[PDB]
Amino acid sequence: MKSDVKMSLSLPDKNEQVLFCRLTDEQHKVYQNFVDSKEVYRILNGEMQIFSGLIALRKICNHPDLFSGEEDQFGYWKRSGKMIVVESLLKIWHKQGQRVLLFSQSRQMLDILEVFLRAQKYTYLKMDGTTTIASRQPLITRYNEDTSIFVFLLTTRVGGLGVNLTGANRVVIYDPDWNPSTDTQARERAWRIGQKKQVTVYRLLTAGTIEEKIYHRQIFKQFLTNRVLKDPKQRRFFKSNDLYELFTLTSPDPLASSSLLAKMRARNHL
Amino acid sequence: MLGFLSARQTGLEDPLRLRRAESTRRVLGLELNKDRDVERIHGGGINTLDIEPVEGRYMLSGGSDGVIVLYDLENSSRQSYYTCKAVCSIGRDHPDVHRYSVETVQWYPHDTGMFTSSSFDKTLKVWDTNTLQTADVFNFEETVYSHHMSPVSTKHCLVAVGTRGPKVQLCDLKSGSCSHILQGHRQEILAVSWSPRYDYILATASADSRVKLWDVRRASGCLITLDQHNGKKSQAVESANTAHNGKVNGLCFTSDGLHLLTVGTDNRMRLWNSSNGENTLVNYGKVCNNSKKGLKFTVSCGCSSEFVFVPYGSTIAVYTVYSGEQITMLKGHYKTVDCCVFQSNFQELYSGSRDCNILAWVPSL
Repeated sequence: MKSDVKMSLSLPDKNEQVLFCRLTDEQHKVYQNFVDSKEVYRILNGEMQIFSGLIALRKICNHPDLFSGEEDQFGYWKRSGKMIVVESLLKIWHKQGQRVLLFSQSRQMLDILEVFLRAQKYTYLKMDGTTTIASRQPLITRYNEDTSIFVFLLTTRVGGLGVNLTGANRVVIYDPDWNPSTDTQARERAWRIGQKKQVTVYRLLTAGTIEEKIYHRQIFKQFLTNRVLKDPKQRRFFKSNDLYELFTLTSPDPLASSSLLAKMRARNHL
Repeated sequence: MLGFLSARQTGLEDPLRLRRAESTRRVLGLELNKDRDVERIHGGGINTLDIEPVEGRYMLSGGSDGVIVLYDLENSSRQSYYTCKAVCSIGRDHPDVHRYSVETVQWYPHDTGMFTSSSFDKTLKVWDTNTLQTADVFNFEETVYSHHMSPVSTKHCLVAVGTRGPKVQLCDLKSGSCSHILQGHRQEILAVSWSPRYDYILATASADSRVKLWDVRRASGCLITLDQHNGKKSQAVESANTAHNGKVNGLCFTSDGLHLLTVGTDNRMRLWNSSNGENTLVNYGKVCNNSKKGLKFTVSCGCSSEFVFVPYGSTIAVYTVYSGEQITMLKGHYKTVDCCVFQSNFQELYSGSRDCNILAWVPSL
């Protein structure tokens, strides 16, 4: 891990802030309605696949793209709270003359983010599964070589996985995943060897919605991985029972045979 | 002989000669000692015996009744006649006794403080010799036909276990990890034996008539499959390369670990080069076994010539390893003979049998 080598390698400071975003009024309304919808009720009854519901809920929390509502065109920032937070953060950071690395588990949401960054004066470079493979490494190199490109939209599936992105400084994980490893590698794109500048990681999450329950899932997973990779004395994940009640809206507010036998007795005493 | 004493004394011959030659002479003279007995404690047949590799004083013995008896082989009385008294015993009343026949029992090499025993109750239990309590219990999903700890491994402490499953299980006594399996056999594994020379070579013999030597460190399957003919009948290996024409229910590396002796129910023994598994074509004649389970046999150590002592029905047949000549057949048991173990200090053989007796064979005069 990067703790037994940090003093011997001299990486910069890293941060892992989390922001519990608050769902906007229209966003709240669509979410509150869809949880109350008959479809969710049927999924709770197990009549069909749960995946459909989970997709729908994640979409709602991600933007009201279930239903689209001049200056209220599709993918409007003010319509969804997380986009408001992203606006504020990118505003302050662009004023800081700093390079940002914005990740999203989805690909079409990466498009809504793209049109947003058009709506702003933020010069970006987007990179997902549809961008050509041959244009991939040159795109990464381009973004890393010059500071003109400010933000770098990324889908986590190609955005993770071995690319080096030391050019960016600030990383924001816009959308959680069921897989902790996805966001972990995403945030770890920056904080690598050659990152000569401080980097902070912002996880944008919707309080009380599906995304918090997915967060609980990926925490429980992470603890399970820790229990077997870093040390087995992990603390029990006491926060949740992890059931199928994740459809709710609850917004805020030589060993000499005695060493052996001793070791054996130790293990079998537990 | 006085020639041997005079030669030793005058340096004509190295003293190694008189040891080894006299050791051999002693082996050829093995005879049922009625001037030595082993205390009867098994209600059922003895499946296994094991003299401790350091100091050779104590013997473990596993019965068909599930009890493990621990015998002391030193004549502590002043008489010339003695019974090897039983020190300890995992009896019917021990909380940890095996439930069914103990099939193998083994002293931990390197130290007499711990032994291991495996049974038809599908368990391999590790025992603290002193307190005589189990320190560990490995459970297997199929009845254990034999296990074996490496006589040489100062480094690893794996126990190889052969069960009725087709897979060989390696049980690490250092942090207890019974997951590792060697796969490549197809029927029960009736015998496993670590090499006495190489730390991580294991030979495993199975009822599918095949014997495989494994480098358990290696991640890539068997090193060698022993083939009776060495290639005269050569086929793309899917069913060929059988060591025997029956089940192979016995293995024993020769002392120096350069050859492997396998016995199988085609009533043959073969001698194999343990480096390339080639068959040395030693004859040995017809060796009756029809044991349905492992056949535990030994070799001699520290003689001029190496001998192998193989249960041959109700007798122990002694053969010269490298020439095949049958020295003798020691006749003193009443039912089939299950196991013979060799005491390397004094050229004594102990053999157990289904008639609930352990007979000592000591050189005459």
